[PDB]
Parts: sequence; structure tokens; C-alpha cells
Amino acid sequence: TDKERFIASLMARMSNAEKIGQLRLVSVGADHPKEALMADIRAGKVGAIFNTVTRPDIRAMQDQVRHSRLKIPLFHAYDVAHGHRTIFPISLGLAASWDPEVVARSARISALEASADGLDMSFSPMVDITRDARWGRVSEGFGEDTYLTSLLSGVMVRAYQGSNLAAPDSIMAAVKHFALYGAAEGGRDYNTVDMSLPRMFQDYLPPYKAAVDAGAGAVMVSLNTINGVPATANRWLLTDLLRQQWGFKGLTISDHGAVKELIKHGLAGNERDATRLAIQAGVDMNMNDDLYSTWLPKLLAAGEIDQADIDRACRDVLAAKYDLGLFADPYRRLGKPPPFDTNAESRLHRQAAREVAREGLVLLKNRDGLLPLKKQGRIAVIGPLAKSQRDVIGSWSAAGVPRQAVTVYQGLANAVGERATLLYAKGANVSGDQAILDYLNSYNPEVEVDPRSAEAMLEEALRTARDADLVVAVVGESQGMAHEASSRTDLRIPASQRRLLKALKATGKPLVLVLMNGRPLSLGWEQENADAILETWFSGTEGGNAIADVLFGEHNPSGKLTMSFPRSVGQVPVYYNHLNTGRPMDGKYTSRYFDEANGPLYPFGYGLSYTEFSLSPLRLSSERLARGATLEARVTLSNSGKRAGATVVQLYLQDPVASLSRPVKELRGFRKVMLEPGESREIVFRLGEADLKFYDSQLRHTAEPGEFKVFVGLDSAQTESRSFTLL
Amino acid sequence: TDKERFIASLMARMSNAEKIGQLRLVSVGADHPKEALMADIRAGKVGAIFNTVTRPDIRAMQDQVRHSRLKIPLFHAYDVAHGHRTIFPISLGLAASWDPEVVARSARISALEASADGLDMSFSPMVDITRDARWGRVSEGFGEDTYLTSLLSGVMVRAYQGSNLAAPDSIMAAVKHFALYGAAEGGRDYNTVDMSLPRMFQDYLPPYKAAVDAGAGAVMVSLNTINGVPATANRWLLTDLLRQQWGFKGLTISDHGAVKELIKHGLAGNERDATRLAIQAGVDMNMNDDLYSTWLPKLLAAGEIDQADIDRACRDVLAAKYDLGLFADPYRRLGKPDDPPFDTNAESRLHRQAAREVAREGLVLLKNRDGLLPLKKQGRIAVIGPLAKSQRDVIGSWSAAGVPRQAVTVYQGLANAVGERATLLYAKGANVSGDQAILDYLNSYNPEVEVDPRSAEAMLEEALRTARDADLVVAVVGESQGMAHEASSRTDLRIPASQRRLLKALKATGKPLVLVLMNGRPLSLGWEQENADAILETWFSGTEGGNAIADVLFGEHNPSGKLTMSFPRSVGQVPVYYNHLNTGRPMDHDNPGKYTSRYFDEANGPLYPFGYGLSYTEFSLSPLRLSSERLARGATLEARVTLSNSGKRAGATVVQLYLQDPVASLSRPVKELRGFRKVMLEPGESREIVFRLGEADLKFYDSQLRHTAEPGEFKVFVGLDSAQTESRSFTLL
Ligand SMILES: [Mg+2]
Ligand SMILES: [Mg+2]
Repeated sequence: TDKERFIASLMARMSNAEKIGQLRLVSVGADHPKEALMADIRAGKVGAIFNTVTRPDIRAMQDQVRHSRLKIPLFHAYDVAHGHRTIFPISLGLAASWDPEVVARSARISALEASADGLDMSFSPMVDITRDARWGRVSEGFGEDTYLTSLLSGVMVRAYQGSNLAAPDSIMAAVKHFALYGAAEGGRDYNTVDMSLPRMFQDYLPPYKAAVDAGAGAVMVSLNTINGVPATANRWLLTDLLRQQWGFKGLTISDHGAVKELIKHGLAGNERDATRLAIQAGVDMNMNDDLYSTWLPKLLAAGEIDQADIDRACRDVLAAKYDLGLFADPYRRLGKPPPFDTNAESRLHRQAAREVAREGLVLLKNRDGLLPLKKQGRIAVIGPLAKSQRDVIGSWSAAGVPRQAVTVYQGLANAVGERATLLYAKGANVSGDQAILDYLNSYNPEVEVDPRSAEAMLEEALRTARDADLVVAVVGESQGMAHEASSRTDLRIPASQRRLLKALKATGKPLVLVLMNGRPLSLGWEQENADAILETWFSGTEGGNAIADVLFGEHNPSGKLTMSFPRSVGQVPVYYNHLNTGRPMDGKYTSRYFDEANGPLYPFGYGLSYTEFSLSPLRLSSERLARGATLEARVTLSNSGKRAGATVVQLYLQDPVASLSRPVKELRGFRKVMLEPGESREIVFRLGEADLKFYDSQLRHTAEPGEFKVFVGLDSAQTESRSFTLL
Repeated sequence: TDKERFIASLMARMSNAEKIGQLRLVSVGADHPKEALMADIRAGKVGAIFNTVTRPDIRAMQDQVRHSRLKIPLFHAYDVAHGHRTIFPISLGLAASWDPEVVARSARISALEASADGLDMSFSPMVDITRDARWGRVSEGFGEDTYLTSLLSGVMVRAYQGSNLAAPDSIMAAVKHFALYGAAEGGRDYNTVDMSLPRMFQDYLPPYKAAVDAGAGAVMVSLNTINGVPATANRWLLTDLLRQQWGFKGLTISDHGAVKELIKHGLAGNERDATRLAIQAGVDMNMNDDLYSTWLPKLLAAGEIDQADIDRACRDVLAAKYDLGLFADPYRRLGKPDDPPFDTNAESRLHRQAAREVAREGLVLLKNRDGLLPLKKQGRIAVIGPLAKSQRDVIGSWSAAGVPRQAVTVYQGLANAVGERATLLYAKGANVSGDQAILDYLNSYNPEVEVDPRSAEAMLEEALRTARDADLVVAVVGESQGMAHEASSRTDLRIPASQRRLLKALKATGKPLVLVLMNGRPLSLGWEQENADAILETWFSGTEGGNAIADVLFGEHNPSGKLTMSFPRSVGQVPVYYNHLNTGRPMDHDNPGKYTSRYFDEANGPLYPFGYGLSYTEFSLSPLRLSSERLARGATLEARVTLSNSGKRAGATVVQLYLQDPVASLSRPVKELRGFRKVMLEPGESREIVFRLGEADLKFYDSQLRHTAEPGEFKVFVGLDSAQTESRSFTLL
């Protein structure tokens, strides 16, 4: 109770002006010039800063606080999504590791590097469920599965915050985006979200609850409407659910201009009413638009808000700073009153980035064991992503320096050394569409546009392929194609690069596709025509080295998809945990399309190996399960091939008769197992009542007696099943 | 209460076997051979028949009733969706008329022809809201707008049922598909529907309620889950909402095998449990799977259902037969035993004048560069494309008793128009699809698509030869009717690739290129909008389609059709609809930034918006004027505008009134249709349009489902489409 007494005694001494100042979250920029901001900090008008990311800059801002009456320290936040300076694979690629220890390592190193630069908080993890591949922000989440995303949500929060939020190598997690942000209609960023309460509670909300239960200090509120109500004005979401049902005791933070955006949503006619709706809904901290500082005094004096609205918000800010240790030592992450190079090579974590990046790479095709490659012969390395440092570190690359990143080309060159001969040709620009190139280059030069014609680049690539034994085509999206507000109407590799691929195929040379992308892609032609396909997402600062490690067989690919790959954008959404319908497709009068093959091209949990694995028959510990008892599902996994390697044994559950139509299967467990040739492991899954419960039409959360079907396999599509009955 | 006394007295006489027999709805088929069915009718084991559609066949079934103990008459139902024998345009084309009197005429004639063949009931109107162009059944509805679909829902029900359901020219309407069937996830037929209650009540449910309020005798229950619960097992939907809140007093009917499908949905492990769920939810009549007849006796004897469950269902069936006049005369729609035999399909029994006049009204002019249309009837006209000579496709999907051989193709309509004055040159140009797997699908069950066995190249060279020998090209392209049918969901909204290759080759001849589109859903037409000289949307225009299309192409009728569903630029933009929410970061002309709600790889917004359609004349609207700046509760205000024909040809257009509630307790749509007026004007003629608005127009369902109009600003928009408007505001007190 030291914390409650400290905050009560401080707040008893604060003016409303001082309490309102604590709610203000700003960045140095056009709207807040540095010297005016310094003056506001000295006056106690600023609660926190984002987007200031070096120790001397952060220390300088904290120094201004000694001029305010109460000297309440700032906290400093940043978007450390998948690395701070050492960039790990994007989250969608981290998820493909199926290894909470790998994901925890990326988060722990991110927090170590961020805190070493003086940051206290990250706007991460992003834990929104994504079933729509068009949305640019699918790169930031962990895929489509509620169970896996919820597990990794808690893993990220614990890895960031550690055993103690006051530790100088801990940062506070601000879990985002609360809530349902990835259900945007049409996959258009910021668009309308409309869903039933059972779907919301069963499928979309659990990853946010998992973050709260892992002790997340902060929640960042989403930009979207939920069933007509913007999250930023949603008292049900932020008060009734988050605080009163889930027991969240931390800090709610608006997104950038989100309070002011209530006017565009048509919830408010003016900034005064927008401010009232946000503070009364339960938004504590106001990012950038300064509406709280502008309007809260007038709102209170007019009796339009209560003192308790200000006091709740201010208490939450002070409680976060308290937990971060900033009242004990506001410089605990900023060292003592020797300068250093923030971007020194010595401050990076290349070993960790390379080991983590290996685990997320997904082998999608490997005809006649073309991979792994031998380090010999003439290897053509062709495509616009082969030499791209900007793209390998992905979207939301924080303080990542492209020039420090290892490209696919450089990774191959490092791997072969003097062996083999690499032949480079760019082959195509990332896009043939000038309006797309101008969008991607609209703010910063993100995409190198080769001034040569497409035809000249193609002729050069064909000459290179002719001079080679095999072709490694490095193709896909630029990182700006899978970013905030970068929604796509087409899930294929860009047309300029597909023209290149078809030309390379026509040479007859063995064709290896290395894909870079931040979302599921439509790969029908590639699955038919490529000899091998390696999904590399955006693999980060050591991406090229991790990719070469897999291509030459130093690492046996072990990644498995956490999001279904649709055959085309016209099939969206496709996800493994769908309902059966009354007329399931297995034949015209079924739930299907007629103009394309049905189901995903690659299902949830899919990924190949350089070795072969066998599963023994699934055995359940009983055919009947008593209430409050545990069931064991056992299988033996064996490495039946010639190479050491890992795979992921997946356990799915179906409730085939229920008060609601339940999914054809739902992930309830998994085990990643590394085996030498001829090794076995007995895998034991534990199932309890908590695994069997679901939200019905009235949101009763219970398990109904009846049959459950247990499936075990190496992907969602290739399983063996046994049933038991819950009594 | 003379009706309820008649029904109470009859039910007092009936065994549970006889009561359960009334709930059985069957068709002659593999599962129910004709002679087995005849024996079941004689035993009182059949309540009703569907898909028996000629007087002699229906008379023969009614004749078996004489042999049962209680002699309770059958009713006979069919899918009379957009015509019985005289086929009108599909519903999406009827909607494009924006004319309740045109839609009423199609429904009245349908009921006239169906009842003349002895039918008592149609499984129509289909009134599901459709915002997803991929769904095959978009052709069957009225488009994306709740106001227009709700208005046409009531119009269809009143036109079918007339002033008296016992009239021999009336049929009962079984409104479908209750509910939300058109929101199928992925646009995959029968798929999961998941939506918020405020969206359900504001946008999707009103067309079903409009049908109930117009006095629809029946409701057909949908095949989909609603928020996890199949409609067929949904007590909230069928009892709490339909009966208790809406006061529906008629008959609920299952879809084909829908009760048994509760097992596949995973609500039941067996047929006994599926039967219990459906009857207790409020499904009265069991279509084809015979689960009610198989399981209701065992369920009642085990105390798993109540006698009241059987009694309610049986009462609903008997009340429908009573309203249809079938207890007063079971032969009232079947003439007299003295009546001589006749040809069911005689020309004399068709209504071609009504089909031709109605089909004219739904045709949408999408493009007309430099006034190419209307055409002069002279010179050499190449008529090219796989739909040019298609009788099967012009009558559309759900063509009921329509006879393809009686239909007027686009080619034949052009031949009828030009006579000796011009020379038509025909070439097929391409098959409807170049994809053999698609042709295999379309010829599954019934061979419906003529396949030219020649190579695509040979057909293209023939079409190019034909175009070269002509003064202009009329390309008749789009979907076959099997592409926009039940379970025909598309992943591509473009004209098929084989026909797009044909159009690109035709464009390269430099001949003027006129596109006549046939289709049952919005199409992606980016290339066509850029490259065609003119584009006429004809949907599937029915038995007189080719004549109505020629009437427009040669300027006998000035196109007046307007879209009721937004045409997306590509399938990757689905869904696109006009009454969307603004978001916090809108992308529009006034908000064109990078960090907005938009795609980056394609132009944004629909290619053609809701309410869009061109004319051969030009129209002007005067400034919008409101009768007051303030509206008191209990009062009406008037929005006034003058429409003028400022061109040289007579023609109609549609003035559209939209409302926005710019500040509300939930985010409200950027615009919502609240009125319209279709006006025919001579050149230089003007019409003062007066729209009436009240509190009823201003209400929405909030998060607690209170249906309220909040004080504050309302914006009134008037224009000739949803994208070309101006606004004036008033304040509700
Ligand atoms: Mg169960
Ligand atoms: Mg309002």
C-alpha cells in the first residue's frame, strides 16, 4: 500500500492544472517545437514524451522537470514493435517460430536496447487478431489464431517488463490496439469494425486480456469504431470491460489525434465535446492534439465532467511512473551526470537477431529436395529485394539503421565466401506502377527506382540466369506495402516481379523463390511453377544471414504459418477456425466459389522440413472426462529422415454439438521439438475444462457435457482425431 | 374470430398424426416419387407441395385429398421470383427502375400467371440486403439500400397478395430469407453471418419487417448462422423478434433440408435433436427432409416438446389455407372440371407488353462518349459476343416456368428494330468462359452454356473479320445466368477473361464499341469505362429483354435506370456501399492524405456509385430549400427542389434525398437514402419536387437498441446520384 499512500499524498497537493498536465503526451515536431516543449515541461504542462529515443535528448527533457513545482518526472515512450536498434523479424514472422522462448528473447533484447537509450515504455505488443490479409498492419500481429496470439501477448508483456518494472533494463508494455482494430471492414486501415459479442469475446478480445493478466502497465486505445462506437469514446470497452470486468489498474493512452478524431467519427461536433467523451469513457492520456489541456478546465467549471474523471486519469499516470521507479530515481535508465555513439556496432545484438530470424522462416515448397543448396556452382541472385537493406528490417523498424542490415545477397555472399559464384541482376523494380512508386517514396526515399526500362532489366536478368546453374529470385513486397494505412486490393507479388518470374521460369533453370512480405500473399502461379519457395517475411537486421543459413542447410527450416494464405484476394477472409455451415464444401450446392479452387493455398500451421517426421497413433488417457479432471493426449514424434530438424506438433479441439455453431477446429496446444535422425519424443498434451469452455449467445462462459474431438498433426489440414465425452 | 372458431373446431377433430401431416412440405423427386406422394396425400400425411406448376398436375394432387379422412386441401408453392411464364428482369434490374409502380406491375403479373396455373404461394420476395458483390444471390435482391429494399419488399407483398388472398388472381408471399442471408462471410453462399445488433436492426432487418407489416402470409427461414445460431434453430429470431415484437401471425417455412442441416452446423448430433430445436425455435413447416413426420411423435411421447409446439405450427398452416380460400373451394385457382385442356405455354397466356415496358425501366446507361447512343437504324452493325444470341441467359437465374425459346435475345431485338433498314453481322467471338473448369461448373446438372468447340483464336479472328466489315460493334458480354445463382460465388468481379480478350481485340479495330452488359451482380469495369464508347447495363432483362434493349439502343426509350448497388473497382475493395461510416481518418475528395482509410494500389471509392445512371438528355436541379431551419417534435418539414430537362430529348431521372446525422451517440453513415422521386420530363419541362421529412426519418438504434432521434443538426442532401449532391441543414429540437 506504499504506492496508494504516495499517490494519494502527492495528488492531495496538486492543482487541477498540474493534474491535467500529467495527461499530456507529446512528441517534438511541427505541432510542438523543441524549445516551446522544453518551456512547457519546466511549467509542469507535460506528462510524457514519445519519439525521443537517445539518452542525451531524454536526459535533457528530464532535466527540465526540476523547474516545475512538484518535479514530477516524465516517462519516455517509443514504438519498439520488433526491435529497437537490432531489428528482429516482424511479429508475423516471430509468430511463425511457434516458440515462446524465441519471441521472449526478441522482446527482452528490444527492452534492453530501448531502456539503454533511456526509454521507459514501448507502444507494443500489437496483439490484434487478423483474418484479412489486405490490412497493412497484419505484419505487426501474430496471425489469425486466438490461442497463439494470446499466449505470445502474455510472453511479450512479461519479457518487456521483467520481474520488476523499476529495473533499468525493463520497459512498460502499452498493449495495442484495444480493441478489434484488425477486423477493419474491407481491410481498409482505421475502417469500421462490426461483430457479434460472442465472436468478440471468444476470438478477438482474449489477447488483450492475456496482456492485462500478464501485468501490462498500459493499454493503447484503438482508432476504429466497435459496433458504431469509437474505442476512444467507448465507456463499455474502457471502463465496464477493461477496468470493472478484467480488473485493469494501469494507464489508458489515446492514439495520435484520436480524441480530436471523434469529430470525424461524428460522435462530437466540437473539440470540447470530444474531450468530455474521451475522459468520461476512460482515456487517461491524450496524445498530441492537446484537447485535454485545452478543454478539461472549462469542462470541470461547467459541471460537464466530475473531479473524479481528472483524478482517475492523473492517478493512472502517476501509478505508471511509480511502477517504472521514476519517483525513486528519474534518471534510473539515463546513467549518471561519458558520451557514447548511440548507433555503435558494439551496442547491437547480431547473434540474437540471427538465431531468432532462423526460427520464423517457412519452407512452403521444395520439389525433389532442391533445398538445401550446396555452396558450389553458379547461383544467379535476381530481384528487387535481393540487395534491399530498407525492406529486410520491415515496417515499424524503430531506431533500426538500414545500412547496418544484412541483405539476402550479402547473406549468400557471406555463406559461400570464395566457394560458388553469385551472379546479381536486379531484374525488375519492386513495382511497375509509377503511382505506387510515388506513394512509397512520398515522404522518404524508401524504394530505389532503377532508371532502366523493365525490358532492359529483364534482358539483363535472363542473360544472368543463362550464365548460372540455378536462380534465387528475391521477390515480394517493399516494407511500405505492409504498413499503417497501406491496404492492398491485390495479394499477388507485384506485376513487375511476376513478369520477371515468368521470364526466369522460361529459361528452364531451377528456380528458388525467397519471399519478403508483411502479409499473406496469393502464390498460385509460384506454387505451380517454382522449384522451391522460402517465406522470409521481413527478417530484420540479420535477415540475410538467417535466410542463407536455411538455404544452405545450416538451419533446417522449422517455421510454420500462423495465418492462412488465401488463393486470391477474392476469397478473403480465409482462416482455419471457421464454422462448418449447413452445406460444407468437400457438390455445387455447398459453401464455395465456382471460379477458383477452394480452401487456402497454405493452411494454418503449414511448413515443410528438410527431414521427415512421423507421428504414432493419438492416444487419450480416457474416453470419458469428469468435471475438474485432466485428460492427456499422447503421441510419439520421430525423425524418420536423414537430417536433424524441428517441427511443431499441434493439438486442435472441436466441440461438434453445442448451443452455438463452434469452429471445425481450434488450436489448444503445441510442442516445438528438435530431433536428430532416429530420435523420438513422447508428447503429452494436458486438456482441462478451461480448454473446453466457450461463450454462448448470452456470453455464458462454460463447457457443455458431450463429445469433444481431439486432432494432432504437423499442420491444421493433416491431423489424426480421437473423441472423448465430457461428463 | 369466425376464422379462429373454424380453425379451433377443425383442430379439435385432428389426431397428432393429422396435425403433423399439415407441417410436411414436399416436392416430386428422387426422395418423394409421384405415386408414393399421391398415397401420402390420400393418407393426410402431406400439408403442401412445391415445384408442381401446371393446372392438370396441381388438380391431380388436390384430387387425392378427397380420399383422406378430413379432406384438408393442399396449397401449392413455387419460386416465382421475377416472373412465372412471362419473365421480367431480375430483381436487381427491377430495383434499378426506382419505380414502385413498375415493380408492382411485375409482381401483379407474376401472381396473375402463377395463380392461372393453379399455384397459391410464391417463395418471394427475396429482400436480403447485399453489400458483397461476390454472392451469387445478389441478382435476387433489390441492392444495398435499406430504405429502397424495405419499400420494394412491401410493394411486392401487396402486389402478389392483392386486396384478398382468396382471389383466384392472388398468391401468398413467403418473404425470404429470414434473416441476414446476404451478409455471408466471404460472399460464400450459406456462410456464417456475424454482425452487431445495432447494424442488424438499423440496416438488415427492416425489409423483412416491411414484408410482415404489408401482410405477408409466410416467412421462409434462412440457411445461415446469425451470430453462431442457425436461423432454423434461432428462438430469438423466429419467436421473440418475429412473433412477440413484430406481431407476425402467419406461417414460418424451412428451406430445403434446413432442419437436418442443424447437424452439419453442429447444433444437433442427430435428427431427433434437430427436429426439437427447429419446432421449439418457431419453424412451422418442414421442407423435404421429413424430420418433423419422422421425429415429432417420439419427441412428444418423451416430453421433449409440448403439444402446444405442434398446435401452433398446425394452426399456422391451416390459417394460411383459410386465408387462401382453400377451405371455401380447394379448386378456386384450378377452374372447373368442364374446362377444356389448353396449352400452358400458349403465346395468348403471356404478358409481353408488360415485360417489354418493365424491362425498359431497369436498363442503366453507364457511359455514352460524344452521344454515340442512341444509334440510327442504318448501315452495318456487328453484334458480337457469347450473350448476343442467348435465350437461356436473358431470362436470368430463378426463371420459374420461363421458356427460353419464347425469349427475345439481344440479336433478335436488334433484328426486330432494324428490319430491312440495316444489316446485322453476328459473331460469337468467345465462349462465356475460357476456363474449362468454369464451363464444367456451368454445365453441371443442366447443360446451360453452349460451348463453341473452336479455339479462342479462331473465334477471335471470326469476330475481327465481322467487326472489320461493319460501321460499329455492339458487344453483348458479361455473365451467364448460372454465374449469379444460388451457390455461384465469384472471387473475380470482372467480365470473364475470354470476353475481355475479345473486347481488347475489338477495341483495336478502331470501330465504335457499344457494350451491352448482362450480369446478375455488380462487375469490375475499369478497362471498359476507359475504353468502350458506350456501356449499357441490362442485368438479365427477361422474356422481352432483347426488345427493351433495342428500344434503348435506338432511342425509342431514353435510359432512366439507376444503380441500387455500388460497383466496386475490383473484388479487393469488397465491401463498397454508399451508406458507410466516416471513420476518424476518411479518404474522400476533401480528405486525400496517405494516413486515411484507403487502398494504395488502386483508385478509391466505387467506379459507379449508388444512384448512378446517365441519360440521352441533361437535367438540372435548382437550389435545395428547406421549409424551416428548426423542426419541432410532432412536426414535418419539406425539402424542395425543381428538376428541369435542359436537353433535347424527353426522359426520366431519379431525384434522391439523403440524410446525415453528423453528431450522434454512435457513428452514423455519411448519407442514408430517405426519399426519391422518378420524374419523366419533356425538353424544357420542370417539376417542383417536395420531400416530406419527420422524426421517423431521423431515428436510429443506439448501442442499447433504443430507436431514437437525438436533438441537433441533420444534413439534407439532394442529387441525381449519391456522389453528386448538395446539402442544407436543419436542427431537430
Ligand atoms: Mg458439445
Ligand atoms: Mg445528431
